[PDB]
Amino acid sequence: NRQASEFIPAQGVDEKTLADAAQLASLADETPEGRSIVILAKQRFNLRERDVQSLHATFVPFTAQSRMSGINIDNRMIRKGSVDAIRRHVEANGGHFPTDVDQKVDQVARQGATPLVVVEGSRVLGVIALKDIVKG
Repeated sequence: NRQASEFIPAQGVDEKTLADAAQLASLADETPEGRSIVILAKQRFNLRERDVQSLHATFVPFTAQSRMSGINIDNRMIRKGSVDAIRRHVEANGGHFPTDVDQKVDQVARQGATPLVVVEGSRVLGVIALKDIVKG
C-alpha cells in the first residue's frame, strides 16, 4: 500500500523525462503503486500518459521473478523495477546507472520509501521514490 511521491532523474536525464518513462514503464503494472506512479508523473511534473496505441508498442506486465515491469515502443524502450532488478537490467543492456541516483534510491529507503528505478535504452533515466500513506 505505497504511493509514488517524488522522483529524481538519473544523471543525463531531466526529472520530467524520468516521469514520462516512469509512466509508460508503469502502464501495465498491476501493483497498487503502478497507479500511484502514473499519477506521480501527472501531479508532480507533467499530466501525461502513454502512447503505445499510436506507435503499436507492447506493455510488459510486472513479474515477481524479476520484481519489475516496463514497456517497449517504437520510440522508447523503458522499464521500471526495484533498484536491484533495474540495475542488473542496465548492466545486461550494456548500459550503466548513475551512482548519485542509486544513492538517492538508498535515501528513499532510509526514509521508509520504495525507490523504483526506471531506465530508457540501457541507462537509468531516474528513480521514483514512493512513500507510505496513512488511511483515515
